[PDB]
Amino acid sequence: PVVDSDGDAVQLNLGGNYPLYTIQSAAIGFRGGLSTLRKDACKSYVYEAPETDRGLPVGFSASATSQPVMQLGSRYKFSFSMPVPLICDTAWSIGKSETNGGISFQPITAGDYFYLNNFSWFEARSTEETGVYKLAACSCEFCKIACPEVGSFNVNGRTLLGIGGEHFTVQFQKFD
Amino acid sequence: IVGGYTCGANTVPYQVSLNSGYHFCGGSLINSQWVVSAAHCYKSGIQVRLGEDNINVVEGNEQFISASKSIVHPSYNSNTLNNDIMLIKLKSAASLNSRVASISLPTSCASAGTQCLISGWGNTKSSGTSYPDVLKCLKAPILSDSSCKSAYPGQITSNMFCAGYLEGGKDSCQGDSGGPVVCSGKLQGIVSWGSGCAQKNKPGVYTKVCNYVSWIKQTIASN
Amino acid sequence: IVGGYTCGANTVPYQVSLNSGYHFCGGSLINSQWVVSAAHCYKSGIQVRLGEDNINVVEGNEQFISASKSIVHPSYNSNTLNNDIMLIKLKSAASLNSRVASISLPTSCASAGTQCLISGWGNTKSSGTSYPDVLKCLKAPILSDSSCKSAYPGQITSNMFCAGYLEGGKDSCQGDSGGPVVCSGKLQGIVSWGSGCAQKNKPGVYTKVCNYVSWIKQTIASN
Ligand SMILES: [Ca+2]
Ligand SMILES: [Ca+2]
Ligand SMILES: [Ca+2]
Ligand SMILES: [Ca+2]
Ligand SMILES: [Ca+2]
Ligand SMILES: [Ca+2]
Ligand SMILES: [Ca+2]
Ligand code: NA
Ligand code: NA
Repeated sequence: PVVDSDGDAVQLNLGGNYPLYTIQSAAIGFRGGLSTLRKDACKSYVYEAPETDRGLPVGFSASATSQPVMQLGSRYKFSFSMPVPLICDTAWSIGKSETNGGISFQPITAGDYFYLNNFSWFEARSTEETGVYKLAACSCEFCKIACPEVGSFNVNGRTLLGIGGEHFTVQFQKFD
Repeated sequence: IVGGYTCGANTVPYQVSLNSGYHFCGGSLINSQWVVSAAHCYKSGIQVRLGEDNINVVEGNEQFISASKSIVHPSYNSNTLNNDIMLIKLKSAASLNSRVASISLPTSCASAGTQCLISGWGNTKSSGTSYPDVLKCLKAPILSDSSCKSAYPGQITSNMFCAGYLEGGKDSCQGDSGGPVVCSGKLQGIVSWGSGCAQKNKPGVYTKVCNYVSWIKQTIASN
Repeated sequence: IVGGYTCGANTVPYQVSLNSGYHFCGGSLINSQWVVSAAHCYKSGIQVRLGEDNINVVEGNEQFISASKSIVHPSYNSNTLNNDIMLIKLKSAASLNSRVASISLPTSCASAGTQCLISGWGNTKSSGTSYPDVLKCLKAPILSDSSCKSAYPGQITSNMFCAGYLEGGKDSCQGDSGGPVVCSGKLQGIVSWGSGCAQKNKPGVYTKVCNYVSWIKQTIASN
């Protein structure tokens, strides 16, 4: 199972009051939790908040029949737990490539008009050290494609996530 | 609506939907030509649908009228969602009868503890996604300002109130936006925003309609 | 491939891989110019690599040919993965030899229990993630449609079959998609999906190629 920063299995949202985690960068000196930068409409960039900035809470979900724990290599919908107007969801997805700050990339975004039902499927992949993971972004829940890794981009001083980029590793940290 | 029940065909005659290919918001009919909904529900070329039960069918008691005017409140703030109210003028007057009726605007504000009816076709699950065919209804108390502000520190303006259950399980949800919050036959609320759906300590937040009665009338009178 | 073995350089001469920045799917060479792979592997700007063993070293027998045409089955559904088959035309014909050779299409469907060869460069762990340098191979029997359907209730169509082991331990995995399932010299299966890899009662699910032999012919002859 994917473990959180305490060594406990990361729980999925299977109804009721769902379990929540911030996603912290596991890089040596400081991380800062993952959070949002407004892009447009109900849409935001997934970026790393400054140090000591709380990250946003994320819920992890999967299709019915799934066992209640996040499994290595498996695919999940990532959703921020954040106040939002009800026309908007908060699910993560692979964004259209764009140029921003002299950087061309496909960002990971979060949120869209609920009715478009847009989201991507994210995978925690193992690292040399336990409880520290690489994210991967998929366009399918169960299909046996090998997904592109998610990395970081320095865009106008802010660290944003996108497909490819610089090596980026995370921990899951419980929230509340 | 999560944790609610099936309203029953036409038992909420003031409920309308806002459509642009998709049903993306609710609204309330306040008279033959005017729908009140949420400012963040604004879209050009809205079709308002009335007298619906099963939204994925033409059921033949239904009316579909185009928005001729979509007037967002001039002090609407899309970051804070302060002033989250919008008026929609119908291109042609709705035919009123038992299945399409207007809801009265409130003459004064409602107090904490008052029972209200919340309705919509939004998501019924807190985990994953399920969108109902038929209208869903929830009965929910208006919470104290005190517990509303504590739940969303710094985010609750005097134009917003909370309704629901602090223990969760029952709440409005994605797609319910713009929908009615009717308390004793008076429209006190517009489904606005919230953090998640039905989560503990995170009730729905509603646009406080009683702040807008004067503005609503002026807007009607001018358009 | 989880719980498989190292095939041996060029011992699976019909195995190709699909490349754009990295290896993301497998495929099967069915003639000098056409690759059969999975429709969910569709990408613009694909390069096919043939004659590989160690994907991370240039060994000397490789051919990297661009895909000129990528024809997804017209009834492909990306939610259900029904009809998960794709045909790729190579920009120029592969040079066929002992290490780059085509695999025959089926002349009838395979029955429950038929042992098959499944190959790819996908994940070798079911608890974690490890991507191999060299091609991995798995011998697995086709399972009865009954146990397959039970494993994945309401999800298996007549264009899918399961192969592997109900007890888990051996399966195709992430990055094996599009890859061959070969039974008695015929391409019967395309790696498609599953619930994780090598889990108990979660065998891998495969595109039932024997359904598509006529569609493949027609497509090749019109393109
Ligand atoms: Ca649920
Ligand atoms: Ca208009
Ligand atoms: Ca062999
Ligand atoms: Ca591959
Ligand atoms: Ca042929
Ligand atoms: Ca192409
Ligand atoms: Ca032939
Ligand atoms: Na055959
Ligand atoms: Na499943």
